[PDB]
Formats: sequence, C-alpha cells, structure tokens
Amino acid sequence: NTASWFTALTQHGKEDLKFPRGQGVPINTNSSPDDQIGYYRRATRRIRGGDGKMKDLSPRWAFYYLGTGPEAGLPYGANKDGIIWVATEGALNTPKDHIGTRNPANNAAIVLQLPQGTTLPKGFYAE
Repeated sequence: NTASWFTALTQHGKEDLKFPRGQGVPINTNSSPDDQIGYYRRATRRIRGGDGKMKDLSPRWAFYYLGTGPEAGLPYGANKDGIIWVATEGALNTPKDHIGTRNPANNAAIVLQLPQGTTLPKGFYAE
C-alpha cells in the first residue's frame, strides 16, 4: 500500500484536469529526462457535512509515474475516467518501476511544483 511521490492538485473548479502536450509533469530532481511521464488520478473524498448529510469534498488529482500506482498496468494514453496523461518532451514510453511509489514511513511527499512557464489549468491549485 503506497502513496503518490507528490502532494495533490485540488480541483476547486468544475472542469476535469488536463494539461497541454509537454506540460504537467511535477518537478523531481531525483528523476531523469527519460522518467518524465505519467498520469494524474482523481480521488473524491466524501465527508459528513454540516447538515448531517454525506457530501463530496473538492476532488484531488495525484500524479503517478507511468507504470507505477493504482493504474500501473495502464499504457500511456489509455482512456479511463478520472485518469489524465502528461509527458515532458523526450520522456521514454516505458514503465518507471525504478522510481515506483512512495512509502510515507520513510519519505515525505515532494511539494508539487511545475516549471516556470507552466500555469495550472483553470480551477486547479497545489495546496
């Protein structure tokens, strides 16, 4: 049982996450140009709201390197609801088992940061 290497993006708006081609891979100085590829997975948590009724919190979208997390078996570009793909120019379309997922017992999450020119899509924030 593991976690994303990075903190999540919170969807405060109403649009599903998407990044233009070449953008969206979180910065990780412990990874190489070939490794810069993966997917974000949506996770919507439910909570007992103020009025006693169950309700959805804002969705979170967590990054996983290609071939590693809850959808480790998916090839790049696979169509699946709640899954969107990202790849930096020059990345290799190969699984990243050498990066894998994070064990929270011995590694903090990396704060999700994107290169300077990239801005997060509308309604998206790295909290």
